[PDB]
Amino acid sequence: EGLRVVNLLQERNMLPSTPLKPPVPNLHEDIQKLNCNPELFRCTLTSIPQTQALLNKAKLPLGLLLHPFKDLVQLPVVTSSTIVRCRSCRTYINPFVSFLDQRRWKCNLCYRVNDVPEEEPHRRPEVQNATIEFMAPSEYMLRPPQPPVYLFVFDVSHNAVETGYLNSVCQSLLDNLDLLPGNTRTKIGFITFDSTIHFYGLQESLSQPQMLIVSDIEDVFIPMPENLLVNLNESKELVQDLLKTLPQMFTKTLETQSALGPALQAAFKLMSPTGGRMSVFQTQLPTLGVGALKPREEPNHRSSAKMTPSTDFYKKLALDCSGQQVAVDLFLLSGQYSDLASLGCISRYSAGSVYYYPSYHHQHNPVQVQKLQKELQRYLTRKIGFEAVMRIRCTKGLSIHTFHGNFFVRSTDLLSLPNVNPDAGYAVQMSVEESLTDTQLVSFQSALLYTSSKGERRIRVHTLCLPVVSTLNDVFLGADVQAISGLLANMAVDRSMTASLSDARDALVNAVIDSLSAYRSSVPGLMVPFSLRLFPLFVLALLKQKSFQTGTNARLDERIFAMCQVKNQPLVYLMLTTHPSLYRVDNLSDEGALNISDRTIPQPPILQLSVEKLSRDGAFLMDAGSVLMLWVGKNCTQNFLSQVLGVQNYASIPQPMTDLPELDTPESARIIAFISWLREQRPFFPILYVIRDESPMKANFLQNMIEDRTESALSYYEFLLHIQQQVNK
Amino acid sequence: MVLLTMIARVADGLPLAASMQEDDLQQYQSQAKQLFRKLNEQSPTRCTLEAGAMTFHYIIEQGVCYLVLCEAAFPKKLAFAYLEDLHSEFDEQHGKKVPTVSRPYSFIEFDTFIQKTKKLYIDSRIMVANIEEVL
Amino acid sequence: TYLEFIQQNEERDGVRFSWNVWPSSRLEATRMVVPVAALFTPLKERPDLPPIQYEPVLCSRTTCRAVLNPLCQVDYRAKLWACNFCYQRNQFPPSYAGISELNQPAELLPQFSSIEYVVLRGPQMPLIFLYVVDTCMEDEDLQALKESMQMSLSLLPPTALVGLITFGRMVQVHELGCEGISKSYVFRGTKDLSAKQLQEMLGPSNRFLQPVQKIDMNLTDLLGELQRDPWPVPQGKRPLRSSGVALSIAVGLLECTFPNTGARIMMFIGGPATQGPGMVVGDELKTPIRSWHDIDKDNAKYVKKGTKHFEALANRAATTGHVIDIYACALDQTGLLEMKCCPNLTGGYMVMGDSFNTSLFKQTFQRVFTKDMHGQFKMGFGGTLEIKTSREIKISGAIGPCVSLNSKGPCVSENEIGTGGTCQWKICGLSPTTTLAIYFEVVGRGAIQFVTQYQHSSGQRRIRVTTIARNWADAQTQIQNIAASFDQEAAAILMARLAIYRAETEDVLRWLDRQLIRLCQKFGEYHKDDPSSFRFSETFSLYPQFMFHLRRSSFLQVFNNSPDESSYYRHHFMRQDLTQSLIMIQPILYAYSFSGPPEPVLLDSSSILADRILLMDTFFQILIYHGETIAQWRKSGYQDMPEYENFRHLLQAPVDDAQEILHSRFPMPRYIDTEHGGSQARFLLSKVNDVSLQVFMDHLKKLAVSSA
Ligand SMILES: [Zn+2]
Ligand SMILES: [Zn+2]
Repeated sequence: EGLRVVNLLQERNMLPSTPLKPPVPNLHEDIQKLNCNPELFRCTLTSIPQTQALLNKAKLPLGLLLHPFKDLVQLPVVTSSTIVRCRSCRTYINPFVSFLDQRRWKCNLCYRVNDVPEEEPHRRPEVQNATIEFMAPSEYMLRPPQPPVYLFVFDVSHNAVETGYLNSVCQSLLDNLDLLPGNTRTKIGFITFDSTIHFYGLQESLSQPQMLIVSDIEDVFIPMPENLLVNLNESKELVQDLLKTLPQMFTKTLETQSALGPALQAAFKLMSPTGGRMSVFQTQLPTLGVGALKPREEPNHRSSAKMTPSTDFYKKLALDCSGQQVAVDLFLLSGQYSDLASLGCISRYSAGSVYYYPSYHHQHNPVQVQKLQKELQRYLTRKIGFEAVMRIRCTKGLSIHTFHGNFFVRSTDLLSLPNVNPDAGYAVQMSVEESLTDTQLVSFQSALLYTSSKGERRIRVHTLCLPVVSTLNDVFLGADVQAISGLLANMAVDRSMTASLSDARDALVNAVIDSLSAYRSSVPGLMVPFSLRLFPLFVLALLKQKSFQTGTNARLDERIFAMCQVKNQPLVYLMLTTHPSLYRVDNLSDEGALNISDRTIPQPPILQLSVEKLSRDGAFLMDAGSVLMLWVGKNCTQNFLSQVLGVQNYASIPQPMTDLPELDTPESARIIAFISWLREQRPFFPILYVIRDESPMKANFLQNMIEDRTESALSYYEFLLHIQQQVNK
Repeated sequence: MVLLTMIARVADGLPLAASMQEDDLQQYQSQAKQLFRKLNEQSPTRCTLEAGAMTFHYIIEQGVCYLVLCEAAFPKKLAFAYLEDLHSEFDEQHGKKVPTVSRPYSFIEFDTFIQKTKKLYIDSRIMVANIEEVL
Repeated sequence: TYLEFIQQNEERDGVRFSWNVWPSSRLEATRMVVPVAALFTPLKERPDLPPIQYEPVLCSRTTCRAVLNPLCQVDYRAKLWACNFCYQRNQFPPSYAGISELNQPAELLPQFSSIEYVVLRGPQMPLIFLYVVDTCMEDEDLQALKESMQMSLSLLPPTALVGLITFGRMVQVHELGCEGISKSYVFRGTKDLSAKQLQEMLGPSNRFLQPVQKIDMNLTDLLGELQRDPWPVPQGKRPLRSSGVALSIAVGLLECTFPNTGARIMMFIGGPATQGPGMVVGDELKTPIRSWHDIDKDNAKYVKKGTKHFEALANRAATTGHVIDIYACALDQTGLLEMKCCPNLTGGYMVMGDSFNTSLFKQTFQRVFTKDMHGQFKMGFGGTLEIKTSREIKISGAIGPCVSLNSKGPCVSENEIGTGGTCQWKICGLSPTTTLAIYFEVVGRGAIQFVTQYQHSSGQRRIRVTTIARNWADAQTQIQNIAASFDQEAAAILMARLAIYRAETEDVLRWLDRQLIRLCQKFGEYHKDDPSSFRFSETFSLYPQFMFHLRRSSFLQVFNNSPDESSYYRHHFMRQDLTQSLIMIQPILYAYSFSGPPEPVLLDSSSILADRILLMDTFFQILIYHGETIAQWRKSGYQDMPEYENFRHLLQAPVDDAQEILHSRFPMPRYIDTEHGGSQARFLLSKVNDVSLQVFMDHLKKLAVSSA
């Protein structure tokens, strides 16, 4: 712990050796033990400023970050024949209410006193768990629970055919056909497209599937009333045969044009009646029909900071899907510019997500192949919620003014989520609309109303309680550096689309300068409170990330995708991507968690992102959340080469090395135990590639050394020198 | 001569199973829930309501109401035959569990039978009252 | 004999003129009561004439170019032949260098007037067959239809190309042998497509038209798996059938793939088109399809716009040289009135029935593919008919299955009849029975040469040449020689063609009567004002009777028939040869009884005896009537008794004679077995008998002997 002050210019080794842990709100013991898990719901300032004036002085953003549908280990499910909610603001009775007349409770959000219905009340599950799931009564559904509906839309043009993506996708579907969430009501369908739209009829009475082709690009329609979206259970065999045939039907195709816009409209018409999840696979710029996009010249390290959609077609389309409870996930596997800035809209506004696989090729890109494989695996098997809405409530006085994430905001701030997935993150920015002079505690409550894959209307609720403070020092003491960095990244993405990349990068640097400056004016070197000792480091990382970097050679869609991730991912993965964990791994030992019964699990210390920490004498593992790169030094030990890599010398380490082998050596067991532990901390199996040699021309391992200097960016030290110059200007 | 089918427990009007397809539902779906709410042990066990261009048809068996909406033109004779097919199947399958459940649509899966029975009627190849009244 | 002359000339040249001796003066030519006209059958079959694998040999006078024929004056010494049409003298082509007197070219022997040449120089185009199938019909009808189609596929030539288009609410153009899937292109039946549009939306042989030998197995299976239009049909509604758009897409497909080459667009429909373009009736069952009565009282809002849509398709097809067939079977009307031009303008067929699941349709359908003594279809494609006449003869026009090539010249008359203003016609589809009516005008021995170029079912391009000559009337016996050359049967049909053509393109009876009376006054015999004195020679005596039956026929008196039946009757009448035509107008009737063998008897109520069996051959129906008495003896059962093996020969004599003709005839006639009291007897009763022929005759005589 500590209320100490740090001089950033003298420490320079402030990153801790062990994982960073979220701040613990300064709350009474009993209240804090009931608080919401920080992985599910957290605040950028665990000590909420009592006034907007106080908030503005600190120069730190106030907001919430949430991962509401996260996969839980244990979840309390209350089936109450009646759901207890405040008669005024409809808030769900929670652990932080105030029981007085033991038959009357005071709402922690609007202060109204309610009557506890005749149905030790403070012992009820609803008051003992901050996270809980309720069964929704008949009044919480606009229609009978919709069945699960999966519609797959595939690009099959010449380029798409050349990538070979269809084969793996169809193969992943076949293997997971029985794992797709749902009961006997599950429906599935397929559409392929090039210059035309191809539907597939499936009937047990016919000898084979029928390809119904709509060529009228300017006026799509559903060719058949039945058998396009078929019942999976009943037609399992017919779907399996199709998945086995598709990858072979377009081998010799000559179609170079892709009518994505019309195909999406037809897919929409097909799903409009029920709603569901549309999975679109595209490999190039759409150029035929409505929604066609113009080519663009990729930038270069030279071009300065001089983002937005070229058209609103996909946004309007995404809004239409949303009103019909249709979510659109986009899998872009393009080798050339495909205007993702415009295509991405289809997923942003319908609550879907975008998956990107730059230069995907069945033979040429063994890395993107396995990535898609593992990402599809998660995608097809993770839990899902249908036709959902989310509402975020906070105590009177606090107001949410900006929402971040993939959804569509309706009236009186209703978050429309056609689909709700367990890997999506959201963020909110708030302000103190009314001085909190009254209370000493404030609450935050998110309610997620959805239909399960089993057809049951459910409501998942998370409640967070935090203390209110009135001094500048208390605001700083409770600051959550990671949460603040996450909300700033989201704010910067909006600023980029709103003003420009330059304006975004500037506001990022000014949030650091403004905050330390405010700090300084209320206390020689660069002084910062303990809670913010990592603030400049994380912002610098953000500035060097693919979303905001400048002098680099990053391509257009790459930047957009990184921004899509900032907006759609949960805090934890944003941090892993922005500031990867680096560990030395050629000399692992026993200071680990050899507690896991029969496994030891080494716990090497986290190193800061600098080439000054590397060494040509060892090997280093970098955990970037989505991937794990293992760099091997040229002068690495012979023991590591033979006992871990299974090679006799550096020279013979296979170029693309998709993973480590499992050799019968104690050294192999250690590293493989370490890596196994890293990937067990998440649901998206992260691929590993040692390909990171000292000459594989894939040493993009270095781009993550955010602390060193580059020809077009400052080092960590320079950045600090710059901030100090501004702090005491 | 189209669709909208709802099966619910008479006592509380708890929904048990239903089927709908558009490509409004909103208005008539409320009226259906209005009926269910009104229905009780004294209600006619076989009735037909008139709602303008539309006409409701229902039957009550073992405390379970089988309602259906359609264009007034649709053959009244077929609507009831349709209801009878659903009843026998539903009562046979879940007839004994109905009085115990408590969650809405606890038999959503009955969704399938409904639609495979619905098509055998929407393809050519008792008492009357203005619903507006009962409500 | 004038009869032998008429017979032998129709046999050798497939032709029959109203007059076999023509007017040598302007004062007579203009006063011709019945026009000089001919009933021409370009492909009539005969005693195996040797096909001439030549270079037909044409005249060398740019404008003329007639074909070397028997009327040409030759000179085997000077190796020259003088044309008989323009007197242009020609040199014999090299390949004829060695022709001699005791061994001359076949086209010169009077026996080979009317001869066929084969022109072999360029690779032959394969035949094309596009099936266009309605799926809006009962299962038994569809299954039966699927079977008939599969059967026809087993008869097509290995090289023929076939394509399939199915429809109901949507139109599907199938891509055959697409492997492991079976795909088609679906279009809304709600809006029409040009051909350029279609060509773009879709993309020798195409993906849609493949050789039978490569695709036959895949198509048989596809045809066998065809099912009902998937769209439900709500109560009191007709299914939505896009016949108009299905046909426009079929026409468009061939137009942009194989224009100007023989092709057959075969459309099978099981109900009226209920979703225009081409719409014939709405989808509400409560509203009946139009009747003639409904049409006359302007209560048929779809007829005209629907007729316009198909007439445009007809001309598009006929212009591209493609044939359109319509096979229509349903319990109710199908819209043949609105679609008639497609099969009428192109030489396509029109088959009508109650259901595809009957012997009638199945047999009529397989007749379509009857083959000759070489295993080849009896059909010809893309026929171009050009007629050349003496400078003294001009052509008013033609009436029958054809379209005008609108080619001008000195043979063209100002007075056009039917499709006129040309000396060249296109007949996209024709057979050995196809018959055209050509009306001429005079402005010895006059000559006319008919040249028919067409694509044979084998693929060979052929040229049929028939040159005929008739004497010019001798000046000192004009009307006398002219009258003796009258062909009352041929003239009755030619006049009927004109009358029916005027009715189907609107009183026609008045015109018919004025001409009947005029013929009576010019060639009859009588004392003015004495009806009883009127008589006609053996050459004109049957004309009045044929006229009586024609004006009372269902060809002119449409009410009492559905508009579709009327269009069907006329369609067949406008293509048929003389023999069959006469039967249509005046049904032949045969009597059967113990008292003597079968005999022909008058079409009168007086021939309906109780102890006799009658057989009536309407071209459209073969009916057997059992008189009251024989009806009883038959209801009694005497037939089975070994005692009455005679009553059997009788009861089956008519059934035997029926079978024979009930097979040769293309549209298989409907067969009916009725008797006195039966309800089906009505058919015989309405054909039998102003009023009766006797009363009709008296009036004609009262007007013949009076004022001109
Ligand atoms: Zn409240
Ligand atoms: Zn000449």
